[PDB]
Amino acid sequence: DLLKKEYTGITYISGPLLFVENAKDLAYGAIVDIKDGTGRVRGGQVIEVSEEYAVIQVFEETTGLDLATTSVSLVEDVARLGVSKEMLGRRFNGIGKPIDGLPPITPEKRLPITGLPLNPVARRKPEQFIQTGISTIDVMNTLVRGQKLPIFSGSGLPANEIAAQIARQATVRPDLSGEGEKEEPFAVVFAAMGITQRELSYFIQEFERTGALSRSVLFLNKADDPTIERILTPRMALTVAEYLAFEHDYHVLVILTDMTNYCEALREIGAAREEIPGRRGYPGYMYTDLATIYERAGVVEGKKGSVTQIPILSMPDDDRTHPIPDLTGYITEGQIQLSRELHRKGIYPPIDPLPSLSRLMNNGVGKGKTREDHKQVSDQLYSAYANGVDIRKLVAIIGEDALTENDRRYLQFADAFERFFINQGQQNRSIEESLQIAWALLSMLPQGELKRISKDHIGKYYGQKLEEIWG
Amino acid sequence: LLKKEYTGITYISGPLLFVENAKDLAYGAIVDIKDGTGRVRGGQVIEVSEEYAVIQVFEETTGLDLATTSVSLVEDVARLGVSKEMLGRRFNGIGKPIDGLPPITPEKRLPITGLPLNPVARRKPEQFIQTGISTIDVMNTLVRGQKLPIFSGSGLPANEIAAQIARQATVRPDLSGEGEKEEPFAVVFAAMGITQRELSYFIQEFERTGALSRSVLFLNKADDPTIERILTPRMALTVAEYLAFEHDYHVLVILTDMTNYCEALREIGAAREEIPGRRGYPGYMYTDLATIYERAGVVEGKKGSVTQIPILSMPDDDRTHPIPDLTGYITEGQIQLSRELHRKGIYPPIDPLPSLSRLMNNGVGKGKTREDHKQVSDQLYSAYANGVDIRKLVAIIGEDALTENDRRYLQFADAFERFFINQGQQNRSIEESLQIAWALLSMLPQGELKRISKDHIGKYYGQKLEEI
Amino acid sequence: MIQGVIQKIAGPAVIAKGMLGARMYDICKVGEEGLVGEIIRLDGDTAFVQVYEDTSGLKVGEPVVSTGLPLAVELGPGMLNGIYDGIQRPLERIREKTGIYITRGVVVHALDREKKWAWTPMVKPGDEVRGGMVLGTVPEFGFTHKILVPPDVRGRVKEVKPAGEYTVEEPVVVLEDGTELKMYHTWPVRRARPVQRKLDPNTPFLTGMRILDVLFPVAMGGTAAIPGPFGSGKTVTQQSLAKWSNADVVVYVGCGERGNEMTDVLVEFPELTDPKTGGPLMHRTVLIANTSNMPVAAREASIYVGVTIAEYFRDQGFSVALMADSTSRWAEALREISSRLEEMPAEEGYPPYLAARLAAFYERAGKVITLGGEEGAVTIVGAVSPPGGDMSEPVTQSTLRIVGAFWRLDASLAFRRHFPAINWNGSYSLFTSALDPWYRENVAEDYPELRDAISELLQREAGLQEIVQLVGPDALQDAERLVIEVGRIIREDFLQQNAYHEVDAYCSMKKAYGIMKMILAFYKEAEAAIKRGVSIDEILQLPVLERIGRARYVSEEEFPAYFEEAMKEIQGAFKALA
Amino acid sequence: RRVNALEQVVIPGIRAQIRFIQQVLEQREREDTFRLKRIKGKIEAREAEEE
Ligand SMILES: Nc1ncnc2c1ncn2[C@@H]1O[C@H](COP(=O)(O)OP(=O)(O)OP(=O)(O)O)[C@@H](O)[C@H]1O
Ligand SMILES: [Mg+2]
Repeated sequence: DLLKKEYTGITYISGPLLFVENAKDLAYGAIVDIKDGTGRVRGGQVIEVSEEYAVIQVFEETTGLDLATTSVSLVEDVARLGVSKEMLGRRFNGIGKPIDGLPPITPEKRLPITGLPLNPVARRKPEQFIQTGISTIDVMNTLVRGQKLPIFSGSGLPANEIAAQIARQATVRPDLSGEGEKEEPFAVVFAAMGITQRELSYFIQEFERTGALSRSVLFLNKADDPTIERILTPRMALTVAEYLAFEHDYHVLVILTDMTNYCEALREIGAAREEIPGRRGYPGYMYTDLATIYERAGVVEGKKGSVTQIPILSMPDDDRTHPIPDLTGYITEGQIQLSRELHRKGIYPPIDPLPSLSRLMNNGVGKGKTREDHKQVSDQLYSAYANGVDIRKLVAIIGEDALTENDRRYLQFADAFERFFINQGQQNRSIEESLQIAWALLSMLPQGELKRISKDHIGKYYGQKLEEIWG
Repeated sequence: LLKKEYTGITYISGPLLFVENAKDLAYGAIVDIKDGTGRVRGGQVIEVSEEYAVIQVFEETTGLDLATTSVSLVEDVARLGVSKEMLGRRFNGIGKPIDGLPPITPEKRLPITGLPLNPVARRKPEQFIQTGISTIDVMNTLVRGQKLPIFSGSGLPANEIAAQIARQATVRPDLSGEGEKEEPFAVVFAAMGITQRELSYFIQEFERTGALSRSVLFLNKADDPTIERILTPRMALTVAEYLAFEHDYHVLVILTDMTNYCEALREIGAAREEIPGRRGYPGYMYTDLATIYERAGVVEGKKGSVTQIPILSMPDDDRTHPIPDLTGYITEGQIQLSRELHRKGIYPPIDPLPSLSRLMNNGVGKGKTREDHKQVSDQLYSAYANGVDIRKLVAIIGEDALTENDRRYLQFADAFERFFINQGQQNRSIEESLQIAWALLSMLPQGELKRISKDHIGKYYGQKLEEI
Repeated sequence: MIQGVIQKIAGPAVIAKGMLGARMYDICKVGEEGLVGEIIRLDGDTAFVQVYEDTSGLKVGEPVVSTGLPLAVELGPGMLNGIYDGIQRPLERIREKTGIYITRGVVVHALDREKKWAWTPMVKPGDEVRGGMVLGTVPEFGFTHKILVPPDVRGRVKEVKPAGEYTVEEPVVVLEDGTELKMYHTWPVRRARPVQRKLDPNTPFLTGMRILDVLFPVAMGGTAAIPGPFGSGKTVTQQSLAKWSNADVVVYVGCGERGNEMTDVLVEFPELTDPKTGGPLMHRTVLIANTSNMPVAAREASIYVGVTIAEYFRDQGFSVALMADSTSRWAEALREISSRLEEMPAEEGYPPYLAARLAAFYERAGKVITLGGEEGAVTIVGAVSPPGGDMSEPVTQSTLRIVGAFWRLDASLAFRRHFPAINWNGSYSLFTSALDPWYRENVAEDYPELRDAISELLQREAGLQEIVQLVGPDALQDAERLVIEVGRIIREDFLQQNAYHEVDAYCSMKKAYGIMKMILAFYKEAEAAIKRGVSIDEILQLPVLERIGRARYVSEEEFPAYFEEAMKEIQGAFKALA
Repeated sequence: RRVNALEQVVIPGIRAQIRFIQQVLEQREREDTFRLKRIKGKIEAREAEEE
């Protein structure tokens, strides 16, 4: 038409919802603009429709709205975001508007933010090993390109510093696999849900220090921003990441700051609609909603791009059985779990190796990729550490003097393992140095009890002294 | 004044009943209900609308029908008539006399919900009260205008300690220097959910002591309706506030069992289908309890005072139950009894470690009790806590590892319990109690006694336990 | 205006009809009595109003009038040295009017309209002014109160009142378009006040308590939470911070607590002395009181009023400290209001939007550059009183995700009277790293090293205590016995502090530094003496232990001489012994 | 010594944990009962009253 239609029959405003009764023309899932009587425009999304009435959720706050003057206008039927290659180095808010003072982006394409599932035929196996520079991740919980590897954190634990260090130090090793020329740097897409000024300032300073803002795209949604806007931020971030990776052959690394806040907003919307709850408070469909976010990563046959995700989430009472960590561990391809007890002893990074897991480790290790002894060394380290922890629990009861020689050896191995292997500070370690330290630690035990390593590898590498590396 | 009747009753369901066209019933009013047999029930209005009003009945709804039941009007604010002739009388939980004497003549009528006190109109509690119990008087002292409950278990003698506090309560004006002159003292006693045997015990004790002339008793037995339990403490507090802030009395209020009050509150809330709280209790229990406890205190420019001593029973022994937990957030301390001391025969079985009095610092010091009261109390607390820890260590490990100092701490702990806490029916003064406390501190080396001065001991030294 | 009548009453919730045209979150006048209410729902021709006062005695058919404006406060001269109700009503005027009981329906002005203030102009006619600029100064109790343009105002000025005495409601500046600017302006309490930039906190917030200043610092412009069961010491800690901290203006919010805790502050504070100006302490303090037996719905308003006033004093260039007595009562108020609306609740009956409110409240704190160009900061310390005494209740968990420091109290330490009863094992602080450049230049160059040594000693004592409990203290070797005794000396003499002692209540940074130096020097000497073969009892019988124990009771003036004497005594005693 | 340690320290802690877990589970069952009541009331309202 020459001028667009407006709907005025609004009789309900309560919380985030809003009912309009003359709106059968609005498509399900459409985006609308809510006009105040003073001229202010607020956005909203339609999730119900009938010949009787329609239900609209509001992104911004509902202060100042009235039932006599408010009107609803129509934007396009599908939530679409305009993307371009020119948007590298820009900053955006939670809904995609610029906040850096620069003119807006002229779109090359406009894409639906909900995305589409990847065809399981069109995928391929993640293979490339990524050297993060942290021994407890490189050796025992290896990260490969194309993996979803969330970080399970507490309240006072430093997950942000670990994420920044990984993003700074991450690189591939073409020389080990023989793939030829060195890579190009990762492109970082940073999506922030409800985040304090302290964490945001730290992240901005860290990215400015290394010059990574020229490659990055930032979607920011602060703690004082409206809550319902957090629904759209991960979807827009992943739309941009998918476009860059699969249309321009970039290697994209995506960081999601706190999935807990996203789940809180989701619970707010679900409880407003009287949905059937899940276990504690959260709606019953939360598994499906999280699955549409995580499962957008991976690699695609016949294309050079890749998408890697590092979500960060906080287990509330350090509880692994909470619904959010449970569903995340069901969907993702592993987890890195931080330990508070190691943090209290001054160990950084405080990664607890036993609850940690990497599902796609076996694709990226072995001969011709890193080295031939990687997997057996990892297994032996795991078994020895478990024995050390069990002997700790034993000497908590019976006392140190009652120990034999074997239990004392395992106990000393566990202590030295923590102090030297885990505690590394801000230093950067290559894979060879980490393997050398791991072999030096295993040399504290007799050859008889390490049954998980083949005798050739023992004959080749066993016998190193730790004093040469640390003295 | 002329009355009004509504006969449009078409709903009855448990405790609630609806009125068809009661447009002029004020919210929170009181109504009386009359059925076909002439029996009269009471009810309170908690709803109103253009189409119906909701009334919950103060008792059972048996015998009501939609054809003959009519609802009348009583005054829209729950009010109680008070006078000075209430002294020496007995009433039920609704205010009717149960002594058989003619009803009082009301001087004034006051709302039973009260009004919030302006914090500008308050003043700091400053007058110490000597009760004769050494654990209370020295370590957890009681000030006029304080709400200090007693935390009891099941099967512990809380009522006996309450009666002993009621008899032995006295102020010490000679220490303040003003000299001894008379002050009007009175006791308001409110018992809710009380059985016949303990009722007879209370009545007999009060008649034997001779304090029935100066007392007012509100009684509520276990067979009464559950609304009278709710309305019982409010009427007692209204009477206490009237007496103290109009006739300048010094009133002491004792509430027999708040556990029954909370259980009655849970029964009422659950019948109206509202969201529950931490343990089945309603989510507004904190505010409801705060409207009761916060009526005590003192007022600037008025000679009267109100003092509250609630008694409650913990479910087994546990803290963190909703009743003692929410009580501890409102009141200004607690006196907690110990089952271990009662088992071995020590009376009164007050445990000093969890006991607390927040307003003690305002009522002690030079010119109030003594120059050394606070430091003595702190040293006793630290030494007793260390002795208890060492005793746990002994019970786990054995007597072998002890030095002489730890044996000194054990002897201190045993002596402190046996002499200080056990007093039977004595009426100990403050000064002899401080002398006994200094005698206990003489067991420890003088070097360990930090944060004190030695002129305090310099004129009261060398005493043993003279009672033995 | 919009006018309608009432048809439903249930507790503090009133439903009005005929209100077509009312806006969300406005302010309404309810009934013949004229109560104050706020609209949070709209449905057809009806509106849902929560009432900030008592609703007893109301009837169907009483009129409701809408003011068309949200809940706002009056910001201007005259707020200092004052005590206010939960919706900014002066309590002493209410006392003068009604008496000793707070009845409903009393209408008072927030600022005194009849006091004369001295006015000194700054601007000239023809000048261009913007939001947040300074135009004029007014003398207050020691301070200089600046008159600020409201943030949403731009224009040119040609009218200035000359220097004289005027009330707060006289136009002192008239803009070109005809806008008249007075000494005060109003701001809605739910909107955050604008700023230019936010800065990283880099200077400490000195509290005067040894354990909080040394081990778990909080920076100027940060946030902190202090949970604990009843009887742990939250209120005493907050009042000590109000007495002794170096903030310019202290705002104290009492949200659903005892009335005696506010009467004590009202009575005692005018007799004390301001640490940094010398005047009465009450001249820098603003009190907002809403006790437990006052109406429930007014608890939220008190919190928002307090944070709005603290934000206002920030824009003048001051440094403001805000203390909230309890946020659990605010959570209970939200639970009650949602229960009246019949919304589906989250865990323990709290509404699902509970965490968003806490996030929005704590986000107001920070060190900023004001619109006028000055630098201000607001720091927030909020006490959590979990009725579900365990630390897994929703309020505590939602608080821990935004705060920067976490001071955890223990009921076990409060039973044995070990105040402040801070659990040093479970507590943490995230501001330690940023304050080190300030510590090195303002206190001493080796201060972080001593702090690390103290923490190491505490950790080793913590392990050896479990060893002792499982075995016994006799089976320990001499080194472990020395570690246990030094840890006990630390816990008794350094960490512990009495807030009612005349001298011990306040401790400078250099006094804590001296005590730490004494403890570590003793530990080093005793460690060297064990190598010589001396008995452990000969160390413990030394008279120098008494000197360290009494050290915290020494006054600030006498302390350096005491410290030097004690160091000489330590050296001589450990030289001559054995 | 072993018997005394087991009788004093371990058993009361286990018993306290058991009763705490029982109380939490009871609270969760009560809350879901309330939710079921509300949804039944909602279901029965919309089926009869609407015309
Ligand atoms: N630092 C301290 N120095 C001396 N005494 C203290 C100290 N901290 C607490 N106390 C004592 O313990 C009491 C604790 O009372 P306080 O009001 O501080 O507790 P709270 O944890 O805030 O409780 P509530 O939840 O009831 O408000 C004080 O009244 C005082 O007697
Ligand atoms: Mg307190």
